[PDB]
Amino acid sequence: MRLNTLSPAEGSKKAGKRLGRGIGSGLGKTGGRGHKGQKSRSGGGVRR
Amino acid sequence: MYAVFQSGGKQHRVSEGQTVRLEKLDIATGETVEFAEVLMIANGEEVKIGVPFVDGGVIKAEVVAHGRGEKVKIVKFRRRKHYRKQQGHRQWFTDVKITGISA
Amino acid sequence: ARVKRGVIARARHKKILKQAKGYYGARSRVYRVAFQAVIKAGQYAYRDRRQRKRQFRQLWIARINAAARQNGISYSKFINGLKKASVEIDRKILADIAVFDKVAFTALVEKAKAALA
Amino acid sequence: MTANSRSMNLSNSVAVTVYEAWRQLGYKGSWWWPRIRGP
Amino acid sequence: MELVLKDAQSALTVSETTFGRDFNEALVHQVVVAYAAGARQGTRAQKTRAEVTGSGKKPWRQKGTGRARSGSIKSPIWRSGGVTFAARPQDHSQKVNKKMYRGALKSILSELVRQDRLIVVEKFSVEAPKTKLLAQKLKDMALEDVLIITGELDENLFLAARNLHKVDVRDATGIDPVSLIAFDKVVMTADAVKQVEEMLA
RNA sequence: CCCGGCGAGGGGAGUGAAAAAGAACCUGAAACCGUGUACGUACAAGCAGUGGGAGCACGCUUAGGCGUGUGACUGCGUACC
Repeated sequence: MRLNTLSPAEGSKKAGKRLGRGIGSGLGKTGGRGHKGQKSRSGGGVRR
Repeated sequence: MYAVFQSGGKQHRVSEGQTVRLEKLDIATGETVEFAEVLMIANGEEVKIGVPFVDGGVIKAEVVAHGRGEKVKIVKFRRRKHYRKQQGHRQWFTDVKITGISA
Repeated sequence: ARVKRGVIARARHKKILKQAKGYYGARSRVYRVAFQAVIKAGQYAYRDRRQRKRQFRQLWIARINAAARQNGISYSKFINGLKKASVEIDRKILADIAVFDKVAFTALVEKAKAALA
Repeated sequence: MTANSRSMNLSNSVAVTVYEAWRQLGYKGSWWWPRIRGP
Repeated sequence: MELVLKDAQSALTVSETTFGRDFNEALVHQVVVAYAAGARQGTRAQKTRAEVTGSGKKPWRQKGTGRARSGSIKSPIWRSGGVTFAARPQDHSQKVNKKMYRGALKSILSELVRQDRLIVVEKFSVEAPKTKLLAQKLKDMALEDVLIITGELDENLFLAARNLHKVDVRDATGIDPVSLIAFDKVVMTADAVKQVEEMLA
């Protein structure tokens, strides 16, 4: 009815994760990767 | 001439014409309050040490104002553990003016 | 969609330094030191909010004990006698009475001494 | 037309001169004295 | 339902299911957002670490000196280096199902009817391509910003309205969900109404 | 026009809405370095703060005391990643 009055359906838009931004976010400083090891490296991992 | 009464959690010593800050009370800011319980009234012949309170003592006071106290800050920190948080706080109070101390 | 960080960072830095006025030396001029100083001050204030309630009680006990022996009785016996007589007077009030009204304190002491009997 | 111009001019050349003065091959280490906790 | 005329005091009958629906705001919002994203033109770029003019020589050796380890003049953390995740030209268009594109139009038309923002007449034209005549005619009906829809596009009408900022004209085929929301009043000829009704099925 | 080496740099006069827009010339932050005012400091031991707390100076005020700055003395207390 007006271009600045429409709204999305509730619960259809989730925020999304952002790693490595501070302490309060709960995802800074290793962003959920744990401590040292192969799986915590840029490009690390094993085959299928 | 002074008396001792037990307000909302603590005790105070007060005389006529004083202003006393208390905890929050659910009373409009124009009317009087009664403090039926008293602990001691003293003037020269100070012998009114009522054991569980006194017999005929009451205190007449009327509510002056309501408001919130001054903001304090809470900080929690744990060194080299990746943990901290902050929080504020302000406290409600209530002012009364003593108008009558009666034995 | 490039975003510059000048205004926001300057405001955030200025917020902290305004909380460190009066501190000695570099602890009120450079951010890296003022930050740690402010955090320490917060921790100390939180801890001291508890200790304040102990020092005053300690002081009240000392003053009551000093005033009670003027009338020939110890602190512990005085306090015990008050309880056997069913007297509920706060220690803060007792210290205030001891300082500012000797006669009322003497009346209290005599009542407690009689209560012990 | 000399004073401020050339006076400030030399401060540009000094930067590049100090920049080049760091060839760093002449570092000459090996700290010729015997090793600190040798074999 | 019965659609009242404007200048002939007659009535028009149209499909209830096409002009008397309820308002599904979530569907309309998704469709209008998708339409807005289709108008983008993603033409931008930056330079990665591998695309900066320079050389591959090491700045200085690995050990020995007192400096930190470096291996490239074009590292992303150096001044005049590369952007860590540079951007390429993109394409932001989305997909909308045919069926859920028409439902939005039906809902919008129903809402316009409910809000009395839709005006229906039978004939609308000007004799000569002059802007002043069109402005006078619009002022007669007390209209300031509108979307004129006609069964066939008259060149005279189209030319007369080009310089007017608040006024646009279209055809039955060339309507879009955004244009229906932007303006306050919409006027359609009866033949345009029938064409739209049969088009939306 | 004046001081100065027929200097460099200044103080007047004048233009301009503005010269604290004067050619190092829009705005002009921080580190860093100074002049002035108020309080403290030459018998005192340590992450320099925090909780109490006299005295002094300034402002308001009708008492009664408030607000700002400083801070003698005292309890507790070994930075951050």
